[PDB]
Amino acid sequence: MRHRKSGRQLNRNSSHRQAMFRNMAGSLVRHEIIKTTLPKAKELRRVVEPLITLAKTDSVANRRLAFARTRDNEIVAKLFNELGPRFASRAGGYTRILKCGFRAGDNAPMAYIELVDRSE
Amino acid sequence: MIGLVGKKVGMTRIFTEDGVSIPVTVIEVEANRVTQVKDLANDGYRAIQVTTGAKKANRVTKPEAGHFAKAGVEAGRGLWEFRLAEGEEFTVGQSISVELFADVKKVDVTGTSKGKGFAGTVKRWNFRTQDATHGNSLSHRVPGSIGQNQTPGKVFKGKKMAGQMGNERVTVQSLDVVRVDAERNLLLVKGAVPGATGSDLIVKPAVKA
Amino acid sequence: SNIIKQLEQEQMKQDVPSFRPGDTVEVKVWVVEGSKKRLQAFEGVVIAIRNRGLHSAFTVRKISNGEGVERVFQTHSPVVDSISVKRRGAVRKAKLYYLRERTGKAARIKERLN
Amino acid sequence: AVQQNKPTRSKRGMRRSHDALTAVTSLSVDKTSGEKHLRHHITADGYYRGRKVIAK
Amino acid sequence: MIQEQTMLNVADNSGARRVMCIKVLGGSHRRYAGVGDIIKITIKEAIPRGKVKKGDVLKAVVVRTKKGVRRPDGSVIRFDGNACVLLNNNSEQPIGTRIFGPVTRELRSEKFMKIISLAPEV
RNA sequence: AGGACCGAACCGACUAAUGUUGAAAAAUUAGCGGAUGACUUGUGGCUGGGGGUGAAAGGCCAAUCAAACCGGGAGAUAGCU
RNA sequence: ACACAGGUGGUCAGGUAGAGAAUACCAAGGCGCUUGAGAGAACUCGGGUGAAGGAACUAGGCAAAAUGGUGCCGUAACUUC
RNA sequence: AAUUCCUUGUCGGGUAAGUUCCGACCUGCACGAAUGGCGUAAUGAUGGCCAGGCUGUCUCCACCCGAGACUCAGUGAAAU
RNA sequence: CGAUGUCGGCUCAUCACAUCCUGGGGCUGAAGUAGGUCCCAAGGGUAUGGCUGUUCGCCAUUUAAAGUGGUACGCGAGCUGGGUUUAGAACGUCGUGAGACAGUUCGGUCCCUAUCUGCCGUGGGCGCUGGAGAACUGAGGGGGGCUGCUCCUAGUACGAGAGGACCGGAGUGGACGCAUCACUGGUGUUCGGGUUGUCAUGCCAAUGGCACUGCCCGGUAGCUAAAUGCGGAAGAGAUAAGUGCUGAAAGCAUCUAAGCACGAAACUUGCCCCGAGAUGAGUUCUCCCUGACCCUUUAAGGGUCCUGAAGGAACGUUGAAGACGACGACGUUGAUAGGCCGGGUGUGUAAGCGCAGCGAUGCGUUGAGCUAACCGGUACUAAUGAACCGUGAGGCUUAACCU
Repeated sequence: MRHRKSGRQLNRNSSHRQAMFRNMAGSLVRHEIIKTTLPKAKELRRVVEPLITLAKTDSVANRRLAFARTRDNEIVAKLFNELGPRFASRAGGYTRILKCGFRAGDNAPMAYIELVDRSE
Repeated sequence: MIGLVGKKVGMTRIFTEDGVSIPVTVIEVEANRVTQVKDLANDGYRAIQVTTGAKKANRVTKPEAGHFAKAGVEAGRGLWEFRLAEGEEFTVGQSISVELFADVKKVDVTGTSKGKGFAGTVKRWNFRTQDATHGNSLSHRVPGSIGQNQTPGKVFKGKKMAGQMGNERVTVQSLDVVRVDAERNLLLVKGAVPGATGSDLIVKPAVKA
Repeated sequence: SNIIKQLEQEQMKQDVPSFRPGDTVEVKVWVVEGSKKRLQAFEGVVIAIRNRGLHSAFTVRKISNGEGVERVFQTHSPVVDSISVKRRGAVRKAKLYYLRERTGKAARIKERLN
Repeated sequence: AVQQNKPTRSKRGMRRSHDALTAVTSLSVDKTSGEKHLRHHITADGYYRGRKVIAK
Repeated sequence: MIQEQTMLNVADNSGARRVMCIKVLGGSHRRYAGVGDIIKITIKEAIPRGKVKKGDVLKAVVVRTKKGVRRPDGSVIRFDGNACVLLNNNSEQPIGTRIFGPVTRELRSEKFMKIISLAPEV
């Protein structure tokens, strides 16, 4: 029963959902656009907007955070290095949500999530 | 008796040197500005309507908007109708003052209880459950049996089963007023009043204590 | 935004020191007797941190002979007179409540001078 | 398991009480794309209300 | 709480080593007793020296309890263990002479000056 | 050294739970009982129905037993439903 | 009988702690378990935590909880020694 | 007494209170000496009994959390 | 007997009254106190253990009180299986034996996938007679009702005396239920910290996976209660029981008959929660609709144009609203859900840096560092419109107004 617990639970066990969204956040900063279900897309803002705000600053020992969540050089050569100046002028606003109707012949609701500086 | 509409904002305790904490429920009262007084033809009984803040009227349908037009389209939380015995009160802007609760200490408060969603088959009746050790099938959390075999062949209306609990319209009639402020609309009453922060409350003077 | 803070002002004490667990302060009270109101002190060590201003329950362990007895004081209450820091301790935990089941070598407190 | 008798023909009508669920009226037109769209969904050109919601 | 089968030590002079609560009774479904409220107690280990013996039922009151005491100004006071005092059955007062350990103000309502007169600071 | 104690392989079932239109006409989990021995196991052979085999239960003998499985006598017989 | 909660003869086996075909995390290496997507309600199947009291419960401390390693100090009634 | 009908036999001990438990009786309507009677230790997935350790067994139940319940789209039963 | 399952254990009713308690009267071999007894009354409330399968009974004790019977001696598509009543084995019993035990014991099985009548909640619809949006009444319906000790009245009444009470007022509690988060506890994988083992990010710091949520310890936000707190009243109508006057039949007498006044924890109310399906729809307020043509005297029906209202359904940001629905807020006439900014926050002195010590490690920088759930701000991100459903003054009758 939701007495005051904010937001969503989101589907799948915590033990999978966590690993999956930490992997998919890597995929989001790698490709700068993601297609998935509407509840998953609406929850891909969660702790990722704060992570863009965190990867923007240059303050000391900031690299301690998300340190086990990003390990590949092909994104670690961009985060904490050059991603920040792309997402600093818009008072947040790092990403937009969009509904993408349903799947073909199937009633699962799809979505699209995009980073606002995507230019590659 | 007149009814003053307000809002629960939390709790404090008033403190004493006597060794009593005196928990108080904190209430903010509305400007109960008055928009109708009955009689002088029609109804046959004397009663009053207060009007309780404002809402977006951009928005608001004509059947309600023609019922507010005598005072502008504000309405807020509602009109709330109560009987007012033999008082010669005017029909608009009469603005009933909360300051009476400094002269009278006994008050009757109505509101809504805890938002629980499910009501609970046990928690509406708080009946002792069947044993959970050594077995029990699908029934560890229900208020006993709703009937018996074999002759009755029915479950009666009025049987203590299921029901509705939480988000109920509930009254408390043993309150004592610790402070009222007419300028700040601030009301303090002894003990716990049903509901949570932001919950709507209505207070009237009590008939006994 | 809520008027509980405007109701804090008329209850909240201003003559109150900064404290952490293992501090010593000597708490004074009027024993809750409504007649002759005698002042009495209580010696012990703080096992409290209050977290906020007015929500200060102020737990103390009496210790006396080296171990024993626990009390909450509610130091913003009109039944309470005063506290003034006699010595300060040192902590690496919020309220240090393990002092109810550890002693000596395992609960030295120290002063740390930092 | 038990059933007293075969259910009445009214009983499917008593379940299926709603016809088409909605007004089911015809789809929306936009001058950015040569094909109709649903209510709040995006055009084939990546637009809504004349504004570019998505690049391509 | 102090209820059926609760084991206590004795906070009185030449008492028994272990005493067990057998009943609180008197209800209206009485559950437990606070400090200073009457209970029925049995002896389980006595160390007989000319006062106490095993296999005997008497009435008692609790003077110290791990659960502590409540009442004034929302305050709570807690202690480290459970201790009892045994009462005379026809002639009033405790069977010994004294009270052990920290004591409490909740025992100040007792009908006799000896037990409310204290070297303990409470 | 070991018809000892621990314990994986293997062997076996004291309890609680699951399953008996169940995945399955015996399988599953969690604590396990044993575990160089009167041990257990891979492979083949020998023993057959009023007879086998059994530290021997109307137990086991391919879901089956106070006589199994298949066929024949057989369209058994029924002062009865 | 099944694209079956299972079974099937031979065979191998490295770090780190350890005597480890114990138990933990991993190498070499494989797999993400054959409808999917929303939801996230009391409740059920099952785990984790619990004030103060404790076997009072129950046919039955049944279950649950705790105990759990090695060496040294130390160690009774009874005994087929 | 794994035996006693009537027997909670009657009694000591164990509990506040004990049909059971522990030790007796000699009254075995009816045990009994290889259809063996008498008896003890490691020990037994052996019945009963006494205590502690630990304990949501119980007192009064609370909170937390997978998988199902709920609602979809696909495939789509049945005893009756 | 072509299936209607047993004993004990227990969560759960409801009717009867030969009434356990209170409520009321009468009598006593009732001085007072305290018991015994009768008829009159049904509202609530009506206790815990030892041995045992125990119902029970005996033993050990409470309470104002711990009453009795009926409901397939209510309660296995309710649970449990100790007891009863077979499958193994034995003691006692019975037989030569196959076998048997209203004697004992170690032991033992408890199956259920809601179709429908039943009930609870949650929506969609119908009716007030055109439609929309609602209110206030109250025909009715439910909930409650039970209680101690003590002080004062009072050592006063009774009564040589000793002993020893009303009504009435007050003090202080027990159970029972309900509501809160100021108080006080538990809990709290979305967060801070202590830590062992190992693995990993090339490497080493550092940070993090896995090992019960690896363990150990805290906790904002939330949940709840043991924590906090509150109550069934008072008044009124009729009436039994019961107290009575006046007064006949029966010159008397008589509470009843006429006449006149009283009165119960039951009844009717009150109180509290629902309430016009009260189709008996009462009464009232706000909003809206003030179109007609053709056809046959046709007042009985039909077709069709002109023209659309009040409002509703729908798409959304989604909640303190939640089973889905619904209800509620908000959709730039914008703070509804987030970010961001400014913060609240619980935790407990980071990482890098430096220095000392043979090193482990410690010390100074370091009131350090880090945060979800709470709050204001900020449009930074997001929140189409047609169409659709719904109209066009709506049956009769009398007095009247205007026409």
